[PDB]
Amino acid sequence: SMTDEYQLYEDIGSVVRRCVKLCTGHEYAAKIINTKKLSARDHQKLEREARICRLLKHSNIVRLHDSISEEGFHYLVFDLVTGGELFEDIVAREYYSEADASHCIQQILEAVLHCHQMGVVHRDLKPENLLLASKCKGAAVKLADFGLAIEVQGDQQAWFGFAGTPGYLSPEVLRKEAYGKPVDIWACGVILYILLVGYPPFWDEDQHKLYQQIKAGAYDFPSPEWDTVTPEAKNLINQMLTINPAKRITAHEALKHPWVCQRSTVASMMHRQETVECLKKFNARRKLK
Ligand SMILES: CNc1cc(Nc2cc(C3CC3)[nH]n2)nc(Nc2ccc(CC#N)cc2)n1
Repeated sequence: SMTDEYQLYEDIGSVVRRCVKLCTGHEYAAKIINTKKLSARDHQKLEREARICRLLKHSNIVRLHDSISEEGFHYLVFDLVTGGELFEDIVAREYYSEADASHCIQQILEAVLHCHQMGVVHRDLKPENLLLASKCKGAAVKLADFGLAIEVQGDQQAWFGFAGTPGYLSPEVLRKEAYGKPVDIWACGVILYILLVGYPPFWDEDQHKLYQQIKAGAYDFPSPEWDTVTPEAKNLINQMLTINPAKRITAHEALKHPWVCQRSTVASMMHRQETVECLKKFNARRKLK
């Protein structure tokens, strides 16, 4: 079926291959899941991801086109978005300000709010899952990869397990405590910090040491580079990177923050060349692991 209706080409970003639907000619992105030796637990996980990806239709989340079960393999076929990773586009721009970073985080927070309204916690918000719709200027930021996503019942929090990328892990996950939606907003804080200065709030070559920093919530806003960053941006990072998840800002409240919703008057329009140059180094460091 899928082997008669599509043609598969190169691996994108399970394997994820760019494909073309033969009858229409349009391009897609197929997540190819080998299901021959799958434990019962993992069949439920894959059913769940498919179900999550069908449920979530939003301007800023990559859309599922189809879900195709075959012998040995399952295919989740998504719309192809062709603008690449957000962070790789930012380093290529002539102008980059807080206003631009506010615009990105706004779109990301709209994606996260929608997941959270639908009962979905992504659990692996990181740069590689933030894609641009196209190479056109002002292309939407789109959230990808719900591989690690879970379904929650309302605001019911629980220990769902370790999942996610070290630098973006929340304190409550690292303390092996009950968590839920707030872990996504922590990750969004970490992304926002990198979006403003081009390096992470938490870093250590030793990861046990990194996890201690995160559990402590020990970041700061060093001079000189944070000296020019508006206090309203720093305020928002502080509300997202709050260690107590009950006190942490929600996606709904974060979108009502003035730096996000009154960007044209609150966020700095000043070019931040040093950010762009740190991002370049950041991007280089990550594509080496
Ligand atoms: C040009 N640069 C790109 C393009 C691209 N195209 C995509 C991917 C998708 C859905 C995620 C399957 N739609 N369009 N994906 C990526 N990265 C990427 C990120 C996550 C995944 C895994 C998932 N889900 C696969 C690829 N980098």
